[PDB]
Amino acid sequence: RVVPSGDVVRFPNLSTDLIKNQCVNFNFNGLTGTGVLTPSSKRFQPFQQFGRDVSDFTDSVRDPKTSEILDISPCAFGGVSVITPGTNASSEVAVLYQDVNCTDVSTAIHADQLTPAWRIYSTGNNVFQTQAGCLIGAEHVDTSYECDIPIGAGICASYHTVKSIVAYTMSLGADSSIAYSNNTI
Amino acid sequence: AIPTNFSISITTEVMPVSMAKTSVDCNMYICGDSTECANLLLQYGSFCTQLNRALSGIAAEQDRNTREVFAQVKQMYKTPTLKYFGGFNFSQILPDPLKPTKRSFIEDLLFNKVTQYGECLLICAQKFNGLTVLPPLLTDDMIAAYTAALVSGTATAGWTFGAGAALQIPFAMQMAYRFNGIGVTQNVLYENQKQIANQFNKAISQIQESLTTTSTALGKLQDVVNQNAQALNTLVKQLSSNFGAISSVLNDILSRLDPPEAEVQIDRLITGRLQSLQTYVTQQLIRAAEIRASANLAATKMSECVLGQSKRVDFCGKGYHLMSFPQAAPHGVVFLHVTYVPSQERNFTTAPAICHEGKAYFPREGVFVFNGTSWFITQRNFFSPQIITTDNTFVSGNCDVVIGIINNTVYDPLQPEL
Amino acid sequence: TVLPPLLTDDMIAAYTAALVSGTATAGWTFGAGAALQIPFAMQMAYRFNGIGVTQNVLYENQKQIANQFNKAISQIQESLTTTSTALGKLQDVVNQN
Amino acid sequence: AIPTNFSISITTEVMPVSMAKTSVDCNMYICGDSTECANLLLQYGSFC
Amino acid sequence: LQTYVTQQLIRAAEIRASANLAATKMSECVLGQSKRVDFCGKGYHLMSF
Ligand SMILES: *[C@@H]1O[C@H](CO)[C@@H](O[C@@H]2O[C@H](CO)[C@@H](O[C@@H]3O[C@H](CO)[C@@H](O)[C@H](O[C@H]4O[C@H](CO)[C@@H](O)[C@H](O)[C@@H]4O)[C@@H]3O)[C@H](O)[C@H]2NC(C)=O)[C@H](O)[C@H]1NC(C)=O
Ligand SMILES: *[C@@H]1O[C@H](CO)[C@@H](O[C@@H]2O[C@H](CO)[C@@H](O[C@@H]3O[C@H](CO)[C@@H](O)[C@H](O[C@H]4O[C@H](CO)[C@@H](O)[C@H](O)[C@@H]4O)[C@@H]3O)[C@H](O)[C@H]2NC(C)=O)[C@H](O)[C@H]1NC(C)=O
Ligand SMILES: *[C@@H]1O[C@H](CO)[C@@H](O[C@@H]2O[C@H](CO)[C@@H](O[C@@H]3O[C@H](CO[C@H]4O[C@H](CO)[C@@H](O)[C@H](O)[C@@H]4O)[C@@H](O)[C@H](O)[C@@H]3O)[C@H](O)[C@H]2NC(C)=O)[C@H](O)[C@H]1NC(C)=O
Ligand SMILES: *[C@@H]1O[C@H](CO)[C@@H](O[C@@H]2O[C@H](CO)[C@@H](O[C@@H]3O[C@H](CO)[C@@H](O)[C@H](O)[C@@H]3O)[C@H](O)[C@H]2NC(C)=O)[C@H](O)[C@H]1NC(C)=O
Ligand SMILES: *[C@@H]1O[C@H](CO)[C@@H](O[C@@H]2O[C@H](CO)[C@@H](O[C@@H]3O[C@H](CO)[C@@H](O)[C@H](O)[C@@H]3O)[C@H](O)[C@H]2NC(C)=O)[C@H](O)[C@H]1NC(C)=O
Ligand SMILES: *[C@@H]1O[C@H](CO)[C@@H](O[C@@H]2O[C@H](CO)[C@@H](O[C@@H]3O[C@H](CO)[C@@H](O)[C@H](O)[C@@H]3O)[C@H](O)[C@H]2NC(C)=O)[C@H](O)[C@H]1NC(C)=O
Ligand SMILES: *[C@@H]1O[C@H](CO)[C@@H](O[C@@H]2O[C@H](CO)[C@@H](O[C@@H]3O[C@H](CO)[C@@H](O)[C@H](O)[C@@H]3O)[C@H](O)[C@H]2NC(C)=O)[C@H](O)[C@H]1NC(C)=O
Ligand SMILES: *[C@@H]1O[C@H](CO)[C@@H](O[C@@H]2O[C@H](CO)[C@@H](O)[C@H](O)[C@H]2NC(C)=O)[C@H](O)[C@H]1NC(C)=O
Ligand SMILES: *[C@@H]1O[C@H](CO)[C@@H](O)[C@H](O)[C@H]1NC(C)=O
Ligand SMILES: *[C@@H]1O[C@H](CO)[C@@H](O)[C@H](O)[C@H]1NC(C)=O
Repeated sequence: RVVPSGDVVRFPNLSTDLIKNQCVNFNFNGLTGTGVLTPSSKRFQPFQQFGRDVSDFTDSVRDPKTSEILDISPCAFGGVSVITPGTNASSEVAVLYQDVNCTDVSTAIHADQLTPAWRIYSTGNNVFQTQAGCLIGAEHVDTSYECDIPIGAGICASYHTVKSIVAYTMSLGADSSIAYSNNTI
Repeated sequence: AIPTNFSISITTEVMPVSMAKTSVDCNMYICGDSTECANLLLQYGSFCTQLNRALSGIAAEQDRNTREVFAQVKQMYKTPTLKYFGGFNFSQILPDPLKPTKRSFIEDLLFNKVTQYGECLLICAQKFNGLTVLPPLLTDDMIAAYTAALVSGTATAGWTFGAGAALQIPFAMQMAYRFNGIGVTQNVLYENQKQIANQFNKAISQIQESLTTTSTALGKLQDVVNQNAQALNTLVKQLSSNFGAISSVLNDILSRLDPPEAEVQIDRLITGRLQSLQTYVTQQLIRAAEIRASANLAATKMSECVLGQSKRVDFCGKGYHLMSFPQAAPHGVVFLHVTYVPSQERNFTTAPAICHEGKAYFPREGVFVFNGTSWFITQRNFFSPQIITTDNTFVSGNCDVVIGIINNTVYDPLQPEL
Repeated sequence: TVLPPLLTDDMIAAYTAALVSGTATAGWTFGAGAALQIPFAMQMAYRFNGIGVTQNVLYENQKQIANQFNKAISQIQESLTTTSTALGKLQDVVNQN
Repeated sequence: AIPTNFSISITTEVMPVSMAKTSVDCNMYICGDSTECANLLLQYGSFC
Repeated sequence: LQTYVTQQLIRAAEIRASANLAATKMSECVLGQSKRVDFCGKGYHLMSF
């Protein structure tokens, strides 16, 4: 998850300013929680004050202070999978940050608001964005092979000699071709 | 009763192969930005470990299912240029290189007739309840690539196409063996070639115009998406269950009343959701067992109907099986059972036995009927009267043993040598 | 409570009696398509060269076969007459629920 | 070895098909003519 | 009641696999001469009922 750094408390005419695009611990008027703030475009009415999901979750807000439409989002979360070529092969790993924006993970890692973190860890300048999520610790070659370690969306990970951990698009097989005729057999 | 003529039908079959994989976070489901939720969670074991790996384990076996269906060939055969072989017009079945979408026109129907939770689309987004759908491994064009490769290689070899490395054979000759497989002489194909090709290419368009307008033949697929969305909606509905506590709002109980009061109230609430999450897991788990059992049937049909002629009746659809064809679809496949169906029956009078000079002459194969003038031999699949010689009829034992013997003669080619 | 099924046993017997009656007339296109008509012995003879026996063995030994046919049926009939000892599977499903 | 005579067996097989379908009412099971049973299950969704 | 329904549900799906075998044994075993071994009973199958 991502540590909520920031607090926005507002009331109509104590009050604080408007943080956007940061996981903050907001407190609107009778509206609490954490999340990331951003402006909205939802067509309110003069008596609307805050919207909801079709589930039991408020998703948008109207400012008590300045009467502006903002939609709220949950902060950031997801799971972590660990990639390894085997302790017998090597000793370096790579991680997948499952279903999360690589624009934001790169932001939060330099500010170091990621839980859990580690002692000895760095980026390595190999941030690739998969459809399955954020890959850190592998270089993107453009060749094709069989799928050793699948991650998703046809992308598989492997450990070739270049030796390092590589990510690529799968080889479906050899593109054979054979003729057709009406005499040949 | 013997049929004289026939028809050729293309019977359809839709079988689902794969369930949409899910995952659920604990803390973004049961806690909701509550530190004391996690502080109370530590007295409930590391349940999130097996709750993750159960759904991940069945997520992995979904991709086990798909490659158990498709990943069988070793050579990606290229789409041939000509799409019209011996009067048989396959052009709407292969994907179009002229308008590259890597789908057939038939498949483009299927990606339309089938037409909350976290999901990524290329922008990812996640909702509040810590649950999402992981995307499948094999993307659809990749699946459509295996789809196009097998049907292409189907029309060129067949058996060595199923026995590993394929071969080349003329497509009409491979048709005639399938007639020879069900006991039809190969001339019958050769002497009815335009009529069959008419009956083939009309029946595709008759099928093509059938499923185009209306629907619910595909109902075996959309229910799958309809059932588990209800299962997802079931879990989301359960958030308003108060379980005998104050309310389903943790923050009120955090704000109104004392923590020694609250930590039996939210404790009553946490055990409500945690028990509720187990029920979702178990029904999700047992359902994955059923579709995987259905997938093993589908993978069996892929190798026993497409890569070879079968013989078991009412398998591969009704009628005498001739040739099968796969079609890709979301979470499933569609088979095309090109089958043989005879027609035009008549009445004829039998002859089990033939009395000629006190001996019993029984046919090597076929039976004997009186057409009205004399006696003839034919096969059971098709009315082809032929001449009665020793070439198709052995002798064993004398006459006057069995029931129903006929006084008639046997032609022998020894006679005109005199 | 128990809901009643959609079909009665008599309706199930209606399919059962029809197919058994329809077994003795066509056989293969009986289910593959439209029905046909064949004498029963000729239909029996296809089973022999189906498994690799010439049709004389039927046509010679027809009395012995038919007497092996009907008499073993009555032996099956008296097998499921005295004591059950066989239909425990249908007793199991009633015992389960 | 080549057989000469034969025998025509009649082998049976018995397969189950249909489990007896059931149904059940909640208030005739959990409540039993009570009111506050039905009046307090409102915090439990629609389980029935 | 909840654990009844799930435990009712498993044996529901259990016999449905058994009914599929019956659906196989209704068509393939009766409507035509099968050739596969020890299916349709023991011995060389001729006729089913
Ligand atoms: C093999 O079968 C395929 C069909 O699977 C067949 O290809 C078809 O050819 C016809 C014409 O030869 C195509 O019909 C036209 O398609 C275009 C675009 O799809 C339409 O715009 C056309 O509409 C015009 O013409 C209509 C008829 O007069 C008018 O009513 C209309 O207003 C337009 O002016 C017309 O529908 C058809 O699309 C293709 N189908 C495919 C899938 O490509 C092919 O000819 C067959 N070949 C052999 C060798 O058997
Ligand atoms: C392969 O085995 C079959 C077994 O079915 C066999 O067919 C049998 O052939 C014998 C030849 O003797 C038949 O036996 C006699 O048949 C007459 C016909 O009516 C009966 O009346 C006789 O009954 C007398 O003997 C019985 C036994 O002692 C007494 O109980 C009775 O009161 C009579 O005294 C006698 O059984 C026999 O009937 C057939 N079987 C059938 C079912 O018809 C066949 O011959 C064998 N093949 C070879 C090559 O040996
Ligand atoms: C049952 O089988 C019978 C098999 O013989 C059928 O009889 C045959 O029916 C066909 C109909 O297609 C006739 O075939 C035609 O015959 C004419 C005339 O042939 C005569 O002329 C030539 C030339 O002068 C001469 O050389 C011949 O010897 C004939 O005398 C042909 O010109 C046509 O091309 C065509 O082949 C047969 O002639 C006829 N055979 C006999 C012996 O009658 C019968 O119709 C069948 N019945 C049913 C109900 O199916
Ligand atoms: C609640 O009260 C606050 C003030 O305490 C209001 O904020 C005020 O909003 C107006 C319009 O958004 C601002 O007016 C603008 O001022 C600039 C410079 O003075 C002028 O050039 C513009 O033409 C415009 O009129 C005003 O500055 C701002 N005041 C402060 C202190 O920020 C707020 O609008 C009130 N809430 C509602 C719903 O009205
Ligand atoms: C992660 O979040 C960032 C937002 O911080 C997303 O970046 C946004 O990406 C979209 C396209 O994917 C950009 O939209 C484009 O904008 C230009 C001009 O602004 C317009 O001409 C294009 O037609 C298109 O609409 C957007 O500018 C960009 N915003 C920022 C701040 O970078 C990103 O897509 C998210 N990634 C995932 C995987 O969710
Ligand atoms: C076996 O059955 C097939 C299927 O019915 C028969 O082929 C069809 O025969 C009919 C007449 O017997 C043909 O209809 C005619 O079509 C032409 C052209 O459209 C039209 O001008 C006529 O007025 C009439 O409607 C039909 O075209 C034909 N179909 C094909 C694909 O050839 C066949 O004759 C039967 N053969 C035997 C030996 O029983
Ligand atoms: C089919 O053809 C066979 C042979 O051409 C016919 O069988 C013959 O039936 C006659 C009865 O009229 C038998 O004749 C008898 O022969 C003995 C010999 O001494 C004589 O003493 C009797 O007074 C009587 O004439 C003849 O033996 C018999 N031949 C054979 C080879 O079995 C048969 O009848 C024909 N089928 C039909 C339905 O007519
Ligand atoms: C049999 O003939 C086929 C075509 O008639 C041959 O296939 C071609 O083989 C050559 C090399 O031998 C390749 O360069 C071509 O690309 C092949 N054709 C296609 C369409 O791919 C095949 O090799 C021949 N085999 C033998 C044993 O003679
Ligand atoms: C590791 O792999 C090497 C070959 O690369 C092999 O010889 C060795 O037995 C393996 N050892 C272990 C512990 O897996
Ligand atoms: C065959 O004969 C039956 C009566 O035995 C009759 O009902 C039927 O219509 C006949 N069919 C043909 C095609 O001759």
